[PDB]
Amino acid sequence: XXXXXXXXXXXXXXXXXXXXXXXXXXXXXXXXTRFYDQLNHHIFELERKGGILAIASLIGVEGGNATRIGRFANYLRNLLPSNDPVVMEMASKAIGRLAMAGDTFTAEYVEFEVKRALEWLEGRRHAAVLVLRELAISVPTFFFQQVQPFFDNIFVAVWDPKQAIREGAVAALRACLILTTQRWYRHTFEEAEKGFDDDRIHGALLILNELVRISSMEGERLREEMEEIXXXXXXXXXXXXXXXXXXXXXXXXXSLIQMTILNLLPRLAAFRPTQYLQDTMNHVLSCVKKEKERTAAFQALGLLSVAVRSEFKVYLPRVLDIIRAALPPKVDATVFTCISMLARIQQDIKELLEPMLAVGLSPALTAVLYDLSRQI
Repeated sequence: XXXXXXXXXXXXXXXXXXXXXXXXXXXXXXXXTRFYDQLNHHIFELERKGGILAIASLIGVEGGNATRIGRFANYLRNLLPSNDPVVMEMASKAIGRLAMAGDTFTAEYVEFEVKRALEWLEGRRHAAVLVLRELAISVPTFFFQQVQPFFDNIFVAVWDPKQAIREGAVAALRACLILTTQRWYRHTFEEAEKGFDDDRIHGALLILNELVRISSMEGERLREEMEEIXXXXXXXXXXXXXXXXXXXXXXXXXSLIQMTILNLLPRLAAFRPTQYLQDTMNHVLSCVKKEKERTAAFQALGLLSVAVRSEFKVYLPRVLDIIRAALPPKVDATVFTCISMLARIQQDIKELLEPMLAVGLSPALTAVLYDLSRQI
């Protein structure tokens, strides 16, 4: 009970590590209690990954009520202020599993974390974002109690000179603005467009991406399915002209900006579908030859083909020659995903089969060829 559990928990810190945390939950479901509190403290202070695996897994297993929240809150509150990568995001998941238990302390515990996150907003700044993102998923009600401080504090913290924050801080804006839609939009577009007028490019474009995508679910529902295999409408010409001017100018200026361009180009075209399309197609086709953007280039090209139906048919001979040249040598996991969305145009796919199958058996290929025969 005590000695054998402490030995198996030591192996989690030192595939097999997550299995011991799952086996500890299976053994704890059958059930001593004091030694598990000491065993969490033994692994905590030294290790931090194996300690989070022990604490977070036993929540929603044994039956932790009032005494368990007060103890384990102190461990999570110490990790978040300053930590390394990977350990930070696991510690933020440990908030979410504890916070969705449905106890009386949830009102106090969540609002303690949300209020302290606004003070910070770099291993400090990105931590507050991971707390706010994970609490928005797990606890929708008590996260809505501080929305006006949320939007105002984040537009100060986003524009600090960092890349790791820009990826996560827009995901906090994603988790917050989705809660507004189901139940602010002017304050997002006003403060974002002020920022555009290379640190002030790739962050603004990701913030504008949220306003295009939430306003029109038609853009995301094409993207969500292929992966498995008023406000924005008013300032459409203002947002589209600023992004197209930013994309056409910044061709080889500063990997990150080219990645955010290929995210927006299809989602802006899916909002409102020739000169905008012709400038898009020149940027997309040229990005395929270059590496880094080669994965995202076909993804944008696949989204654009479904949204823009008739006008894309002129650029079929250009795209299909690149696909016919890319496959013969055998990265290609995305190549198959976009050929399914290209049909979503029939006789040309018959010639595409003799290299497609010659690549080899992959989980992407047989997922595609099955869903290829469904639609056409």
